[PDB]
Amino acid sequence: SMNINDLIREIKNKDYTVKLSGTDSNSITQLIIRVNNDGNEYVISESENESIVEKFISAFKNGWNQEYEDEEEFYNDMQTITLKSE
Amino acid sequence: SMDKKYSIGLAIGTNSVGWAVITDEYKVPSKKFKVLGNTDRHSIKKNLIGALLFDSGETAEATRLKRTARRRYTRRKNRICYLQEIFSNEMAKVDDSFFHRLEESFLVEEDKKHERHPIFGNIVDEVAYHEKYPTIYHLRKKLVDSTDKADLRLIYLALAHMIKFRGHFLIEGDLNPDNSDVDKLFIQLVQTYNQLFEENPINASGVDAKAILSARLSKSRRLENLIAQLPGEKKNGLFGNLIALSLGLTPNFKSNFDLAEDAKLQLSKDTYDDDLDNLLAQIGDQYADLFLAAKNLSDAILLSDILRVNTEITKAPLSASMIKRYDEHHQDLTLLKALVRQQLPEKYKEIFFDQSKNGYAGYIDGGASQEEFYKFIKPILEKMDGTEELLVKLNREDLLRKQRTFDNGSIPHQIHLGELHAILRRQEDFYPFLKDNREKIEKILTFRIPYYVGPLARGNSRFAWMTRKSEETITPWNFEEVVDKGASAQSFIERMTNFDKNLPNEKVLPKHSLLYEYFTVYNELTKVKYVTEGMRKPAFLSGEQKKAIVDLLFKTNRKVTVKQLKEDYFKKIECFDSVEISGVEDRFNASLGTYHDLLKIIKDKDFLDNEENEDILEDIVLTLTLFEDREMIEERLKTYAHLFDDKVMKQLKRRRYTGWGRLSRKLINGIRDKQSGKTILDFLKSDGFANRNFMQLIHDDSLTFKEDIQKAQVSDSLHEHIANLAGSPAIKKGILQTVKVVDELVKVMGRHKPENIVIEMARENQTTQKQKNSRERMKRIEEGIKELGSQILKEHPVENTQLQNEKLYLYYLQNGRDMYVDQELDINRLSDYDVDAIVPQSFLKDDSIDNKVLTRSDKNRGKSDNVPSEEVVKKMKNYWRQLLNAKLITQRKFDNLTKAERGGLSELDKAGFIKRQLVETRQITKHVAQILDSRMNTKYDENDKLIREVKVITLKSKLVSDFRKDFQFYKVREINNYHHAHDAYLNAVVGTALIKKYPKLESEFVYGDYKVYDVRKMIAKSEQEITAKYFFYSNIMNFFKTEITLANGEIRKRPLIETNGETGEIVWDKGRDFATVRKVLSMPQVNIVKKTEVQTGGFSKESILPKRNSDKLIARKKDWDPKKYGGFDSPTVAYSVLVVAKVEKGKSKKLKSVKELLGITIMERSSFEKNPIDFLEAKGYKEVKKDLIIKLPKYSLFELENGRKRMLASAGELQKGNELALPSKYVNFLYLASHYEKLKGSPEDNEQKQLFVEQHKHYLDEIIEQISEFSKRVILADANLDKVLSAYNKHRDKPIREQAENIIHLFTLTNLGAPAAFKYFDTTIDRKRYTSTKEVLDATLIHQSITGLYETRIDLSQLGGD
RNA sequence: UUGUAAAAAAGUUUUAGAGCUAGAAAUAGCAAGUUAAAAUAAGGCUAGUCCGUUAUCAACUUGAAAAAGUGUC
Ligand SMILES: [Mg+2]
Repeated sequence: SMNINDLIREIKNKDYTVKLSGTDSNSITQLIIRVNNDGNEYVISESENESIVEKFISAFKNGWNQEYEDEEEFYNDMQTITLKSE
Repeated sequence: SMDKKYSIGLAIGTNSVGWAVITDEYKVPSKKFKVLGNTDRHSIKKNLIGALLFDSGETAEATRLKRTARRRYTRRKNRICYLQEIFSNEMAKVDDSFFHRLEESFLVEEDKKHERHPIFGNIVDEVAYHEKYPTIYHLRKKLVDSTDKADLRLIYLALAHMIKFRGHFLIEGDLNPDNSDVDKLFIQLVQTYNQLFEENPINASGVDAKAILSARLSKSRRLENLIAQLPGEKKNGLFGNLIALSLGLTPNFKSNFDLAEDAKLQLSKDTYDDDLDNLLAQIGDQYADLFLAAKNLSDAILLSDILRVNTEITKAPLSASMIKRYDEHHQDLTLLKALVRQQLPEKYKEIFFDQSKNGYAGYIDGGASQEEFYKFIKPILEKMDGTEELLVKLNREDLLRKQRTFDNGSIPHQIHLGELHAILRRQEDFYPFLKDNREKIEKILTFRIPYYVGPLARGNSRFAWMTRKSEETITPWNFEEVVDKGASAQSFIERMTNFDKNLPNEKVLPKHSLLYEYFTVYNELTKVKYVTEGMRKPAFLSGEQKKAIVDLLFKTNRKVTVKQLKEDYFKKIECFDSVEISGVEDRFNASLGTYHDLLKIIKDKDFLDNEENEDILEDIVLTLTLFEDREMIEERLKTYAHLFDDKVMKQLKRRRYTGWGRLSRKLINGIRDKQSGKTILDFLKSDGFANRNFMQLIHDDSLTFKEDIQKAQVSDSLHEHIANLAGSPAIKKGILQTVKVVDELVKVMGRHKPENIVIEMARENQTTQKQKNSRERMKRIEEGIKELGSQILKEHPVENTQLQNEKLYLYYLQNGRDMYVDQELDINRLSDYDVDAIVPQSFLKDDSIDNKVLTRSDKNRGKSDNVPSEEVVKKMKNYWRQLLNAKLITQRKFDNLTKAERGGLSELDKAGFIKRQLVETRQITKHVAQILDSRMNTKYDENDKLIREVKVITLKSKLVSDFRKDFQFYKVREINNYHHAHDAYLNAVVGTALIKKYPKLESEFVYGDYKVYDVRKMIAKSEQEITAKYFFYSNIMNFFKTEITLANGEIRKRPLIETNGETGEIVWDKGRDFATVRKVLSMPQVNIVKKTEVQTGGFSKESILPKRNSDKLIARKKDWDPKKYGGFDSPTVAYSVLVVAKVEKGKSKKLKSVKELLGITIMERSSFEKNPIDFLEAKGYKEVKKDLIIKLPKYSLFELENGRKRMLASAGELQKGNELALPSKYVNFLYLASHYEKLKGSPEDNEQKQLFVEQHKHYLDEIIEQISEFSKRVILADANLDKVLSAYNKHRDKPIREQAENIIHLFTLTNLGAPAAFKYFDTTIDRKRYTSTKEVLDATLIHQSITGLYETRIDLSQLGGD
């Protein structure tokens, strides 16, 4: 597939500031993507059953979801990332 | 009450700090707190429990790489300026606006102050120049080879191109076969390989590697052709994969090194350098030279392929080769068009015009990479006839290449210097100033600031240390006579030394220190045992034997193996026949590598063994670690010119070393044991019966080492102490917040200090979660089952994902047999069988596989309360041995199984379990404890002994995690953030209860110097002995339980009220005190605070975007209108600012009043902070009310109607501000229901738990009503809640476990923070964003202190008026 | 286990590499492409071949800044 550090690398290559947070044993780990640098932030947190990379792919494989116009580009960029992992 | 004594609990993490105050009865107090501000609220009662949340602290690395990129651009820029300085006066006589035209070449024609054609100034000469010189390499070859006088502008352009793009500095001196040729670099690779595998060398005698590796075949073909010449070597062996790495392929080194997870490597990947670091982490730093030598050869092959070298000799081989590539590109392009035009003419448009496709137009004009272009045309070539040649070129990666391209980093600067120098010699007679500056101009290209000099500062750089010996501008030409090289290097060494943790004020040694490496061999050598014919027990190595081994094996070879040990030494020096070795596996990991490097170079075995010269050699290694500047190495070795020949002197400098170790020379061979006068290394050599290593010798409290280490660690300010920690920058941030919480809580509690501070610290870097360990599980079985010669994996297929079932793992680990009876288990009936603890729960809570076995019935262990019976041990020992030799059980697990042979569990065993339970092994937690302790305990008594008013206590998280599962105080992190606070409370409970029951155990878990009690003396010899002897059943958390069940089903009852017998104090009332704990965990008012911060870092997204007439783009320079030039998008808001002012609403210029929220970008910040009203006035606003300008950083908190809260993510987006306090009863239901299967416990209650979830299926509907009433009130995502409410209906009849698992997903609708997508079964809920901040401007802004106990509430609706 | 020094190759952006034939245009047909300059955080004053993305930050009082205070018998 691809792992969490691959995914972070790919998102950064699309010119998005992205942070992995919560990597304590105490906190739930969360991928946070700064979509626009103005408060829009796309958060994928890890579940016990399903992982961040799994959630990312199932969320962005079919491209944009038409919800917010200021995110159409962001969904296209994330979709191309899904294709990469084959 | 009246009691004022209290204790503090803490849960330090990298994104959170939980804290709690407790009283002697484990209650959390409640106090009224003054509420400041302008509202009607003047006080609230708050519970003293909560948690601070914060963004991760970040490393200085990203900042550093951006800093070094800037210095590189600045200095490249300056090389060009130096050249132009040299050219200016003569260029002026030739073309007086030429340098002007290049300076302004970027401007649109409207803005150019000169004529738009840079080189010549008119269209005719420019068009002709380009036809004559289609690439800069045609100009370079012509200028290198011709003897004509040339135009001074063309001479400039060729020099500038070599000086601006001057190539690499990886090779020192002139190029020659040994630093540049494929054959020589190949030899070095096999020499390096044969150095690490003496037993199985590569013999490459006839092997023409230059021809095989430099040929014009694909990469995989050259790998085959090379390996075909090495009988014994598979293509994917270690050497083959090294050659594959050298050729640009991506070998997988996993199977080479018998790793669990694969280790793919590719030298060109941006990730390569730490992909290699992660490989070397596993296999050993010893292999670093191997991958380095593979890397050097890689460069020599790439450069070989770039220089199509031949005997049409030029002085311009590189330009010549690029011209050839230009022409070949042209021919193949012409043919490609023809073949397409003939066979696929409908694809012509796409391939050559459509630059959004990855064909030729995308390749030249549309950003497509070479790799992408090849992937696009290859199917098309394969469709056409006459494409065989082109496809060969493609699969060789040599089709239609450009000249500026990714290979070029393997071009040494010495090549550009070659052409640069030739050109000057051609023209220096037609232009005397070129002759007079020839060496000045070549210096510009070759000079390089040495590492050890650093930035050439003059007072105003925090990174600089360089030292002048003349106050004048340093240039490439005056450097050696202006820079004080000696003093700068001295300062370099000081700054670059790390000090010994164990004993500060002592520098650490190089990682390749001969002492470090002697130390490391003797520390491995001291745990090695043996047996031979006629011996009672497995004996240790006599120091006289260790000394003889290091002299005949380690000082003669690089790797010593159990074979040459058992054969070359035992059976050839000690007259043995067959010696069992039992401390060392295949070979020795440590080595005297440096000894052999110096033996090979210096060729003087006596010199090296004379432990009189050991300072000379260590200083040599020291110099080759600190330095790479051969000129500075020459100066620092000048003293030993008498000692060594110019042949070995030369070879020394060319040998490099990198790396530091952890220890100082004084630690290893400095401090001496008082009574013995033995240094540490002195002990590793001789020690008699007991053969201790290093970690023992430090830990050993019977010697003087541990005491002096402590006496050593002695350390001013607070941020000093925190910078000085071995820790990630995230944890240091969390530590500093933790200190601030403790201070604030002290204030809250009347400035009275606590009785105890209990600390627990999270483990970092638990990133991967779930798969990594499950391949290890498969790795262990495959090696072990094979080691047994078992047919169990053919009879029963292998799949590493059901290896996470612990019963199935143990089944395979035990070769499919009962661990307690010589019988077989049924793999299909594992549900009938019991997992059993070797050491029972009553002595220790060890639930790892190390302590578990699978038996058809746990009654097969025997009838003891102990380890399994003597009978089992006599019957099964020989089967356990096989499992041990095959690594299917650890040694430790073998000793526990067989313990009944040695009497069972001794007091010594129990004393160790007790240490294992209390003692926190991590160094970082000890330094946190020392900071807190140094802060709280400041006073000294009448005898100058520190008065420890506050006891700071460190708990292993396992104690509280086990407490939670034992007494069903379950935690579900997804519900809300309370669990951080609850953890701190629970630490306070357990730590303070522990310190009451077990005062004599203080030294094990309270910071400071206490009486150290022989714990053995506290252990009762029998249960009847129960007097002042604490433990029979070694599990220290037993006093919380009311009954404990022993390993034979017997039940031991304890009193309801537990007391310390020695001191009379009550420590736990099982009625009262559990209810206290439950009552605390169910309190809905917990102070959860998210720390507010200004945003720092980059101004914006980094893409340099094409021009738009969108005014949203940010210009890259002051006068570059992005409507003409492009620029940047999406700036970053440092903070938002509340602005009340007037604006104009029309042509009348009449003033409407406004109250707005303005984001200040990081870029705008200084401007705004210098003249805020001038800044605001220039943005529109007038009549600004300066006294109401409120800085609103990220996460600023607001409260609206009905306790609904929002946090500020920026000036134009909000985050959720509320926490959903689900009642404690629903929490444990969710945990039990969603773990209904994976339950872990006694069937007697694991069945009782399952009936609890069955009889509370109605909690499902109650929890949903909780979610729904919270959401209608504060989430305000109506459509979303309608969707989840129906989705809960569509599945009301799915199993309880399944509905509970999905109800947990539902809490991301309600979580604090940014709204996030989630699922409920198949239904997907899209996040409802809060894209309007308007409502916040009439709400209550809540300033919070770090605990949230102290607040100022500002009602913003009172602003906007007078 | 942090922190730091030296260098290189790409990439991007704007400009320069006179596009041609036919046509009243719209447009169609073709030719062509591989290179270069310059910027690469806006910039700053201390003007260095220096510095500019880490750390640090509730509110309020006092300080230049470490830091010290304010809510509590
Ligand atoms: Mg600059």
